[PDB]
Amino acid sequence: ADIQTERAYQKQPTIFQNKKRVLLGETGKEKLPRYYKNIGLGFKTPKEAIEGTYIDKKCPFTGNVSIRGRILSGVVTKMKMQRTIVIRRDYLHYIRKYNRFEKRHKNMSVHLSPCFRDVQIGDIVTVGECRPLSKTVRFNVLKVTKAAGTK
Amino acid sequence: MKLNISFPATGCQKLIEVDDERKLRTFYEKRMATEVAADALGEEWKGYVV
Amino acid sequence: ARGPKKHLKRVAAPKHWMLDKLTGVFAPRPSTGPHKLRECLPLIIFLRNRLKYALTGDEVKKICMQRFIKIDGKVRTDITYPAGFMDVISIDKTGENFRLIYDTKGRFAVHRITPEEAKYKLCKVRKIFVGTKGIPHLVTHDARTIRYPDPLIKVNDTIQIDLETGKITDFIKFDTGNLCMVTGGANLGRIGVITNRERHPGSFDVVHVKDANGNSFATRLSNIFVIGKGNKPWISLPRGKGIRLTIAEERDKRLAAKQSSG
Amino acid sequence: GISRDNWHKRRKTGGKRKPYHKKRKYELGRPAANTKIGPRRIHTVRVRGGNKKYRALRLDVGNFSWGSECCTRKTRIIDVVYNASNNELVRTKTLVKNCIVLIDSTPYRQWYESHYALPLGRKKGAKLTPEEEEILNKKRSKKIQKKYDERKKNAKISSLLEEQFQQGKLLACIASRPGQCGRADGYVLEGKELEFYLRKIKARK
RNA sequence: AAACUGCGAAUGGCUCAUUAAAUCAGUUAUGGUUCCUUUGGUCGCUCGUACUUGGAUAACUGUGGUAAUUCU
RNA sequence: UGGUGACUCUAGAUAACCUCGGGCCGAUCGCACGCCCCCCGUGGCGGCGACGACCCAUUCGAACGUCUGCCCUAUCAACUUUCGAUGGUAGUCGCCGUGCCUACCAUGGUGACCACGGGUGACGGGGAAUCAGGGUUCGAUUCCGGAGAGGGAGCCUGAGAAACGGCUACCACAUCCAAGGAAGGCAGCAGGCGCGCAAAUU
RNA sequence: CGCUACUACCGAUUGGAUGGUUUAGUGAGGCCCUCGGAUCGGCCCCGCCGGGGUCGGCCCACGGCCCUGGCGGAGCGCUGA
Ligand SMILES: [Mg+2]
Ligand SMILES: [Mg+2]
Ligand SMILES: [Mg+2]
Ligand SMILES: [Mg+2]
Ligand SMILES: [Mg+2]
Ligand SMILES: [Mg+2]
Ligand SMILES: [Mg+2]
Ligand SMILES: [Mg+2]
Ligand SMILES: [Mg+2]
Ligand SMILES: [Mg+2]
Ligand SMILES: [Mg+2]
Ligand SMILES: [Mg+2]
Ligand SMILES: [Mg+2]
Ligand SMILES: [Mg+2]
Ligand SMILES: [Mg+2]
Ligand SMILES: [Mg+2]
Ligand SMILES: [Mg+2]
Ligand SMILES: [Mg+2]
Ligand SMILES: [Mg+2]
Ligand SMILES: [Mg+2]
Ligand SMILES: [Mg+2]
Ligand SMILES: [Mg+2]
Ligand SMILES: [Mg+2]
Ligand SMILES: [Mg+2]
Ligand SMILES: [Mg+2]
Ligand SMILES: [Mg+2]
Ligand SMILES: [Mg+2]
Ligand SMILES: [Mg+2]
Ligand SMILES: [Mg+2]
Ligand SMILES: [Mg+2]
Ligand SMILES: [Mg+2]
Ligand SMILES: [Mg+2]
Ligand SMILES: [Mg+2]
Repeated sequence: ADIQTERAYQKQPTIFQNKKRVLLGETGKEKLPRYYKNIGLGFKTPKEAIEGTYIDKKCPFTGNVSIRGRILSGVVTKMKMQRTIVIRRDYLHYIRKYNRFEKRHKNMSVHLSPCFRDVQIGDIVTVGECRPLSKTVRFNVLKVTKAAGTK
Repeated sequence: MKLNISFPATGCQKLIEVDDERKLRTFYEKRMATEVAADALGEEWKGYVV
Repeated sequence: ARGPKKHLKRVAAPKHWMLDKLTGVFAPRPSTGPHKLRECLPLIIFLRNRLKYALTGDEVKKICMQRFIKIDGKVRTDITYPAGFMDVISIDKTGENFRLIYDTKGRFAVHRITPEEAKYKLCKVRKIFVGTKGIPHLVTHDARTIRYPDPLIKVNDTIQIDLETGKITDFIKFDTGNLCMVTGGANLGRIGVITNRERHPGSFDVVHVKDANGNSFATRLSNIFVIGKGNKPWISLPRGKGIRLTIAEERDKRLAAKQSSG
Repeated sequence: GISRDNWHKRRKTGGKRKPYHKKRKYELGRPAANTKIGPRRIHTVRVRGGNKKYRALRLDVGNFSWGSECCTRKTRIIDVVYNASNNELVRTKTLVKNCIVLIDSTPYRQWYESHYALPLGRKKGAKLTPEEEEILNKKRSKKIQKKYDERKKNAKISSLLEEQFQQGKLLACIASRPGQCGRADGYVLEGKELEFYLRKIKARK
């Protein structure tokens, strides 16, 4: 109902949901078994991913992606695209001649899974590298930590 | 117009130079691999097929 | 380029071949084989530069085409054949056997061995995988694939192979307290005992080694080759036991040798 | 020719880039294989590395699987009814991956009647042929009849599939790419997905 | 000798016109691909004329065309 | 069964399929030649190699990606999105991941931390000259990467080329001709013209 | 202000010029798809030359059933390229 919003049927490819059963087991509950995996590197699977019902092939926990490479951090700056946000990474570049530094920044478009909700602008996000998901997206959100002003 | 005639049973070739329009009339408007009766060439070629 | 490259500039050759600059423009590009291009020793370099048997490249070919040289018990006529670590070279015409082992300077050394020792070699387990019909397969550092290995053998272990039959005789497990040699990096050619292993998920592991004299160093996990169990190696060692001397004590040893000469 | 490179695209900032090399062989592309329905016609393509790609231009049969019964059978393809990507593909009857098609039901009915020994797809008029009568009403011994009666406990099919069997055609979804492997393989639609696609087809009309 | 077959001819050599996050350098990844050749492993694992099957093409021998070609 | 930090990994089981422009499962060559039988035969067996081949592993790579890093210019302040610009879904194509392309959708993406545009007598580095300590200038040039073969474009073969001492056209030059035709690419070594202050033997 | 010369600026106007872009209208050539079929074969139908078996009336003659080598003519018969 709410999940089915596209012209094509949204399904989890590795789950077979047409297994026939007796009439007694049909009355109990129509609860599809969820597919999820541990991504490794000490990151825990959010409870909303295990208990959720969303369909996302690019989700690091319930989708077909692999996390390998560099693990980076950023601050959420824009949330206006579908399932992907823009974060900003700030740093200092050293100039040898003057023995000083200058402030520089980069912008990253990263994929945000539906399992992460209540994400606001200005909170810290830990992302991991994966295969290119689109023209400009190469990283996926792995952890979200709130800002210092959380009450 | 020259004619290079080959006899395969004996395997003998001969080049004959013909200056006559009548002798060449029967060969005009013919495609390759077609069979023609070479009677117009002269009195020697009575019954020959080329 | 539009395809594979077939030449090798002499100045771009590996520096452990000890080639001189003014001899020519090119260096023998190693053929494809069990060992990597940057981690092997071509047959011609060992045959004319190390042993001084031949003077030119033509004489190396004249020696090789008489089927005199054997590598791991098999006759090789290729003069650029890549010969690598822990390989056995046999010359039956002169009755000589050699094993390619790094010295403390990180160069392959001319190390003569007993013909009894020339019957086996040590290999490092690189891969373990189950193939069709549920048959285990083991892949070593020198591209050897062996079927039905011992179930206790895992990666980073050492196996002893009999060169005649190519079958495992025994093995050494990768555990702390064993004897190992470094096969790459800054500590190449050093021999010691493993102290501890640091595990970094998603990255390279770091292993610490301590030599006989008590000097400690560290390397990556891929650069370590287990030689013997405990303090006893399973192969013969070169003149240097794997202990790297400093420049000061090398100078002291050289001066002492000069003083005692004459 | 057709190039699928990345250096002809604008940058992330929006500015255009000047190329530094011309078109390369490994960046090539080829015209699409518009696979229709008809007598089999397949052309092979020599691809990078010396391998082959089977470019199916016309197909009429393929093996489809009834997942709930785990019954895979080779059946002819009849028509294309729905296509998520574009409706022009339905009009031209193009066979692509994930398209919904109609297939014959006869082999599945034969397997069902040979397994459970129950009527399926039959009209209420009860007209019969002696071959089907001896297939269903064969004389079996006590032990074999005991197994068949036990199998008759689980012999039950949803109303949607039964209606499709009465119609003689089933709805299936193609899972293989005909333009790459040269064959049209898939699975029989059933369950919530079947209801979803039935609703989509009905809404399209 | 010639000719058919096989391999190489995608290496090397030259120049710096284009090219300003492009090239390139250090550092990582392919768990998102292909790979001649070398080396090692498989190659009675399929239950369904063989004591060796078929038709042509060069080189060769002869007849030629064009002012002219590594044409035929 | 076995493995990784992590598989939709490897291995196992079941129902089928398996492309005529067709996957494998040897109708190939050389050298030494010997043991066995109720036997002299349809005689049986046997040693080293060479060549070939489906599929794994290895070697040489190649190709796409991650992070950081480049000279002047605001008398260049907003740019991108009709003809993809940013993201989503399903497909096509591709050796693979991806607006690479298609259809339907959302309104996105970049920028004084200098976006976008322009210039460069700009191929990039390993390096070179000068230098108390800082620094300034150069790097076409023998090593490592890139690009090109008069300018564009499109291809055949092949494991690998958008190859040019391969082919096919257009654009500009240009050779022989019996006027019907045929043949071209020195930024490879010498050498010649031109150009210039400026550079060697057919 | 009156002499003598140079550089740099405007600006009646249109030339010798090239180079770089694009709007529209044509567009060589390769590649892909759908057609096409010059021509070259193989299989059937007859005929006469030739070799293996067998069957029949049988005595060194001639037919039947298969194979087998060639040759000549049909069928818009079939099929492959
Ligand atoms: Mg300073
Ligand atoms: Mg080159
Ligand atoms: Mg070589
Ligand atoms: Mg270029
Ligand atoms: Mg040849
Ligand atoms: Mg070649
Ligand atoms: Mg030169
Ligand atoms: Mg780099
Ligand atoms: Mg890939
Ligand atoms: Mg290989
Ligand atoms: Mg499996
Ligand atoms: Mg996609
Ligand atoms: Mg998309
Ligand atoms: Mg410069
Ligand atoms: Mg320039
Ligand atoms: Mg200084
Ligand atoms: Mg000074
Ligand atoms: Mg330089
Ligand atoms: Mg340079
Ligand atoms: Mg210049
Ligand atoms: Mg090129
Ligand atoms: Mg040139
Ligand atoms: Mg020129
Ligand atoms: Mg040209
Ligand atoms: Mg080849
Ligand atoms: Mg070219
Ligand atoms: Mg040239
Ligand atoms: Mg060239
Ligand atoms: Mg020259
Ligand atoms: Mg010349
Ligand atoms: Mg000078
Ligand atoms: Mg001069
Ligand atoms: Mg055209």
